[PDB]
Amino acid sequence: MDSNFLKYLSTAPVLFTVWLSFTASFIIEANRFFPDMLYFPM
Amino acid sequence: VPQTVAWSAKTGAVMVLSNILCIVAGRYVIQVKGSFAGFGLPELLASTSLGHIVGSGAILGLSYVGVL
Amino acid sequence: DFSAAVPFLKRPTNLDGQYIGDVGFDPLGFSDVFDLRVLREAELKHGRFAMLATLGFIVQELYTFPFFPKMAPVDAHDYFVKQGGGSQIIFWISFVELFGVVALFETLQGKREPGDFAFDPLGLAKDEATLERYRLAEVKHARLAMIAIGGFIHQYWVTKQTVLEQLGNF
Amino acid sequence: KKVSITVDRDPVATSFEKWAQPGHFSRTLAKGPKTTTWIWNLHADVHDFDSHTNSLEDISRKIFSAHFGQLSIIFLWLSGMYFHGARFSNYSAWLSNPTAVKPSAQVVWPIVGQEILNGDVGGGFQGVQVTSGFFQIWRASGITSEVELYWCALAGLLMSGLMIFAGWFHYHKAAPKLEWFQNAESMLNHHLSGLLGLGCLSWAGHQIHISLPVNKLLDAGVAPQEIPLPHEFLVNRDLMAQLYPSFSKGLVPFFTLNWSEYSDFLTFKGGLNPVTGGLWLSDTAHHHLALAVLFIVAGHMYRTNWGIGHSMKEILEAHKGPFTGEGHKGLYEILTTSWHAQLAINLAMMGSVSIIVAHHMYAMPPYPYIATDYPTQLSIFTHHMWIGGFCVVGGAAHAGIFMVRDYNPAQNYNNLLDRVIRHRDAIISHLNWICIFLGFHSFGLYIHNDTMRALGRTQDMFSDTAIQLKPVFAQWVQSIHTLAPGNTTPNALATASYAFGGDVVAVGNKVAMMPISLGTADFMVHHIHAFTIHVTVLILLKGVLFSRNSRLIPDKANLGFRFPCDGPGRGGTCQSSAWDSVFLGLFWMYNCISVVIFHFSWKMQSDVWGTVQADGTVTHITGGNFAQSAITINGWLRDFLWAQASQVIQSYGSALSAYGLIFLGAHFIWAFSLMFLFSGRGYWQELIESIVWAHNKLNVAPAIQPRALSITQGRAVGLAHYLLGGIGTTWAFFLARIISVG
Amino acid sequence: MPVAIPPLGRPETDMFDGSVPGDAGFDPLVISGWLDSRWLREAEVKHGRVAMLAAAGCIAQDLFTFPGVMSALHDAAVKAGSMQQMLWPIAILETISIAATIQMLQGSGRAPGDFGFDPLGLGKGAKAERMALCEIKNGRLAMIGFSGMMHHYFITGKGPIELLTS
Ligand code: CLA
Ligand code: CLA
Ligand code: CLA
Ligand code: CLA
Ligand SMILES: CC1=C(C#C/C(C)=C/C=C\C(C)=C\C=C\C=C(C)\C=C\C=C(/C)C#CC2=C(C)C[C@@H](O)CC2(C)C)C(C)(C)C[C@H](O)C1
Ligand SMILES: CC1=C(C#C/C(C)=C/C=C/C(C)=C/C=C/C=C(C)/C=C/C=C(C)/C=C/C2=C(C)CCCC2(C)C)C(C)(C)C[C@H](O)C1
Ligand SMILES: CC1=C(C/C=C(\C)CCC[C@H](C)CCC[C@H](C)CCCC(C)C)C(=O)c2ccccc2C1=O
Ligand code: SF4
Repeated sequence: MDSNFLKYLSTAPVLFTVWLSFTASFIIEANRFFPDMLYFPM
Repeated sequence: VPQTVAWSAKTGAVMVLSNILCIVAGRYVIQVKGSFAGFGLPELLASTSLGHIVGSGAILGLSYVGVL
Repeated sequence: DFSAAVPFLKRPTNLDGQYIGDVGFDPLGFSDVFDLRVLREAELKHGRFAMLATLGFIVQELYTFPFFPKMAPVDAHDYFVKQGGGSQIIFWISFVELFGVVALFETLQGKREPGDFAFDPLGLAKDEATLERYRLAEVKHARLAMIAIGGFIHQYWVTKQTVLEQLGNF
Repeated sequence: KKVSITVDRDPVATSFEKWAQPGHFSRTLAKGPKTTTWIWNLHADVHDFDSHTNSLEDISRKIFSAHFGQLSIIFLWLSGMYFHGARFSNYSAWLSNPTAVKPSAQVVWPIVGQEILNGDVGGGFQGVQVTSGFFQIWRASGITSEVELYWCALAGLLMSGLMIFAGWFHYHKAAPKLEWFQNAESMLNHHLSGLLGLGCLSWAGHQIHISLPVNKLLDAGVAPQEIPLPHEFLVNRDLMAQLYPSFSKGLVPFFTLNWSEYSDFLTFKGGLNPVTGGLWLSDTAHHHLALAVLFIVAGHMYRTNWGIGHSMKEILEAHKGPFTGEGHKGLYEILTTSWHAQLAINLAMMGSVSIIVAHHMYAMPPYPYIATDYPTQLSIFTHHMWIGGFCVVGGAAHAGIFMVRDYNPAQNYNNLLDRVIRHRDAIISHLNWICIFLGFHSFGLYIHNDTMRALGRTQDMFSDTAIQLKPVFAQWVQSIHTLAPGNTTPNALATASYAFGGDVVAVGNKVAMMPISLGTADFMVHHIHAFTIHVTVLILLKGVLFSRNSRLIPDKANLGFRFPCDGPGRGGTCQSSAWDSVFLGLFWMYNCISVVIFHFSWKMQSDVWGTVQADGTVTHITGGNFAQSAITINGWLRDFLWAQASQVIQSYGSALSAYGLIFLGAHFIWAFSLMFLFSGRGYWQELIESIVWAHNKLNVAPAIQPRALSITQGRAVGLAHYLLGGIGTTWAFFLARIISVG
Repeated sequence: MPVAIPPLGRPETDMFDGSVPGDAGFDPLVISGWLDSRWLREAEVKHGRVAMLAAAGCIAQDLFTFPGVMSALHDAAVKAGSMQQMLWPIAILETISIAATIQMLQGSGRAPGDFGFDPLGLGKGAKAERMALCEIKNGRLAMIGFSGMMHHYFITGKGPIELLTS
């Protein structure tokens, strides 16, 4: 892989978008498989 | 619907007259190009294109007004 | 000067004969804009898929494994979509294709030939001249099978008959 | 020859290096950030090509390839609409029952209860109702199956790939020279005759050969699955001649000028199709064919390699008179040298055309079953109105940019531009006076009516039951246009639109189009429109004419197009640039377009749209309240804003609840904008100083020093969030209201 | 140099230098002076070869038909799907001819109408130029001859040799 393309991929907007999409996908899949978690079950 | 006519010798005469009138007019008024010296193919094409434009308009108008 | 295959076309400037099977055939000028290493890797991958596909149409209709039902190969795609074998084949092809991505990156760096996967376990190419000869044979069979697989699939779509029955009558 | 193709080969290497160097295009930005302001600057000047280099050739090449990129994005968007229509829509069920199936081409996934947005749209389908009007476009084009929509999506994707490849090729591999770009005559000839002319001709071909027979079969009641495929209409002339018998005569009547033989599929009917409520497709086919002929004729006007043709420089320089000095001399050089002047003209023209599109598309519905699709009508009118207003203000902005940057007084001695600059004070003063006059004698009528109705004096109001302001000129024009069929357009069967007068065209017990009467309230709101447009012109024109200098700042051109101020001196020079005039004119454009779309929504709901019942009476949506309520501000507040917002605020728990959420969020973003608009930079910089102390105490102060947004960026951010909030609020309110009641 | 019509003389263009085969000094509209030489030569040779095949086709099909059953033949073979199957290889050959004509206008060494095709070897050496003349003359005659046989068919619904013997 070209080092310049990797350096572009390491820029703040690209990494910001990828990390926030990754985080959003975690929240979405957690709420898909474990919905309606108003509380911590104890 | 305005009346148009089928093709006849009158339609051909009007079209030929309009083409020749536009050829002479293009000889006289075109600024950038014995009287037919310098007469080239683009000028002939332009004059005959205007000749069909003027002939079509004249034929449709004369068919509209009854002259046919 | 001119193309060796098409005598009235000029030779494409990037087709200088470094790649085996070069007859100067590129009238659309794909090699004038695109990298020829990528194009040759694509040509060999498409062709090897098509060679395996044509051999699969011959054998897979001559013989069928006992643990599978019998059907036509075009209907076998639609059956194995739902059965789950097609997902397995797509997954394993994708898994190999990740290292194919790495191999293509190695080709773009000039450290690997555009078709060389270093896969010769039976040692069939001993010396150089054998390797050029088998390269020309592989490229020709790749292009030929690329035409032939489309022939097989489209002719099955029109006649609803397999190749070997289509040979027997009309 | 003089017009030729000149190209440089491989001018810019295709590489990823500058992708890793943000700010490479600007020598100021290429040094790298030291403050956060740099980051904003990097996104703010990036497509401002003339400020990165002085070479017009490189600027033109960048512009050409960026235009290719925009075309690629538009083609991808179109392919997406076709695909989402093909796979995620109820389009076939809508084709079977257009009057009872709500169009829907968006389906949501079930995640957090948002599956409630998949409303019951009819046709056995659940989804988000769409108002872009694509279903009616596809019905007009003769698309009867989703397979054709899949093929259309593939064509759009292929054209997107072709455009993005063309952008890469025509920038990075074969870039045209400056002499290629500077052919205005050849570009106008090709774009008039080839782009518009051949485009109209080929679309007339599609309409005559495909759209007319399929739509004739659809309006006769044939099911879409039993309609023949379009290629069968192409090859079977007998099948075509069953519907239009003139096709039995072939192409002989065209070439022999016996054109009246084609009168069955090339018509001048006017009015609307009673079955569909749209324009007759035969009328549209003659329309696009006549436009094709006119455009191809217009595309042979301008001089090119051969000697025939007009020279635009000669045309401009010949038109000069005693009031105007050197006249139109020097404008050809401006328009062939400055890209900003061309962008100004073309943005102004495209905005005006979009506004014309909105008016002419509500009034003469061109697609089948689009007139009774009230959400689609309201959506497309409002949308193209907003696009038009934005583009017109952008034309003013880029005019100001030309005036600051590309204007040369040496090449502009005593021509029209120079004389306009030399009587800018007279222009702006007379415009200021007419704006104040329009504001007083239009809005003070509403204020006067508010006071009179509040004081219990109904006989002292401006109303139809009181002192009357009759719109006699517009009523007279309506009478002329109603009397036109058979009198001034003797070969038209019906009026150009029923909005001028005539019968009530109704489709499926819903009014497609009916007469739109004009009274005192219409007088007041049209003069309100005139007031708002003249004030927007005042702001933008004052900014353009005073962009270079004024009595206040004699060297304003040295400061640039976009600067915050020239300091607190001279009393205060805040917002003195042409950019700040664009910033204020965007607010006034927002005000103007908001009043225009409110007038449209209320007038259509009150006097046009409704249900037809027995004895032919039309029950309108708000029951004709416009005549007595739109004369006061209280009537607009109560009977339009308060009354019609009931649907968006009671949308919770239904499929329209997304509109309620967007309504609240847009109120939020609009209010959030006032923090940027009302405040100033120094407060935020000192607060950031305290926050920097807090981060410094924990040794977590960033290397890129945080700064408050620049004064211009504060204005721009406040304006952007203001426009987004207000337009989104109207968007949610309109869409929820018209989906519920229409 | 052949002067076709003596009052108008021989046009002064890139053509009518004498190197072009088949020149009779005939171009009264001087279309050669406004369109490229090689494009017009390629168009003339392609029209002539297609018309030669067409006239030979009219004569031969009226003499005899391949086992298994004019303008009606175009319609009936479109209904049979034969014409599409003959359009496809002609379309491929013409896309490569698009390539060749673009290169020739770009200034490659290919002469107009030359496809490098001489399997018998009848052209190689001194014959071809005369043969080129023969080709172009036959080509022009073909464009006349076929133009009879179709319009005559339009009058009679009958083939030209079959009209001639009847
Ligand atoms: C033998 C010569 C001849 C004759 C007898 C006619 C006769 C006619 N022509 Mg015709 N024409 C001719 C030659 C002729 N033409 C030529 C040489 C051309 C050039 C190709 C044309 C092109 C032409 C066109 C393009 C049209 C006609 C039309 C007509 C008919 C006009 C009906 C009418 O009352 O106008 C209508 C009178 C009006 C006042 C209508 C106003 C028209 C528009 C809407 C107004 C545009 C003006 C605009 C506002 C700009 C003004 C502002 C200014 C201050 C800048 C009439 C029968 C029309 C037709 O056939 O209609 C069925 C038509 O559309 N003609
Ligand atoms: C007849 C020839 C012709 C045609 C059709 C066009 C068309 C266009 N030019 Mg243009 N141009 C021409 C000649 C032509 N030009 C010449 C001679 C010059 C040099 C003086 C220029 C210089 C020029 C510049 C400098 C720019 C354009 C731009 C544009 C686009 C305007 C945006 C638009 O509406 O796109 C939507 C309209 C469409 C039709 C979309 C489809 C786009 C493809 C390319 C159409 C190709 C059609 C093809 C010729 C025939 C195939 C159709 C069918 C038979 C299969 C448009 C595609 C602008 C642009 O956006 O560039 C990218 C621009 O900046 N042109
Ligand atoms: C044909 C369209 C067109 C084109 C090609 C240009 C081109 C240009 N303009 Mg112009 N302009 C246009 C239309 C156009 N404009 C319109 C319609 C307006 C009126 C609003 C303006 C107003 C305008 C001003 C006021 C200025 C320019 C400037 C510029 C130059 C640099 C722009 C830049 O780098 O921005 C880079 C791109 C961005 C910063 C992206 C902007 C993102 C916007 C603000 C937000 C988008 C929100 C989105 C639509 C919805 C989000 C909602 C969601 C979050 C929920 C460049 C020459 C500037 C300049 O210096 O010129 C010399 C300048 O000062 N223009
Ligand atoms: C509702 C709020 C509001 C109002 C009333 C005004 C009023 C005005 N603005 Mg303004 N503006 C506003 C918000 C408002 N603005 C906002 C939010 C912005 C932000 C971008 C601007 C930006 C702006 C610019 C950039 C410009 C204006 C201009 C104008 C003037 C237009 C001329 C006019 O209509 O004269 C008629 C006056 C009115 C309609 C005001 C109300 C008067 C009514 C009729 C009642 C009068 C009763 C009487 C005085 C009572 C006397 C009682 C006694 C005790 C005193 C006017 C003074 C333009 C200008 O000044 O040039 C003409 C101009 O260029 N404004
Ligand atoms: C490149 C190359 C080669 C080649 C080649 C080829 C393909 C050779 C082609 C030879 C041809 C096609 C020769 C000329 C044909 C001329 C005709 C048909 C013109 C007009 C006919 C008319 C007017 C007629 C008629 C009439 C008649 C008789 C009957 C009625 O109908 C009536 C009518 C009066 C109208 C090969 C492969 C050999 C190798 C070589 O080394 C080089
Ligand atoms: C959708 C679908 C499927 C499918 C499918 C597939 C795979 C369909 C089709 C695939 C392909 C590859 C079609 C075309 C193949 C080759 C052609 C046309 C070659 C022409 C060569 C020529 C003309 C050579 C010409 C020439 C000659 C003579 C010699 C000189 C050179 C040249 C001029 C080039 C399934 C079953 C897999 C799955 C699913 O259930 C449904
Ligand atoms: C609030 C405000 C600020 C403060 C705005 C700050 C400086 C800008 C905030 C930008 C943030 C950091 C980027 C996006 C914010 C995201 C919501 C979350 C932060 C993401 C981080 C990873 C950066 C001004 O600088 C200003 C200047 C002139 C007039 C009015 C105002 C003004 O009203
Ligand atoms: S308040 Fe801001 S914009 Fe106004 S003069 Fe001072 S620094 Fe400039």
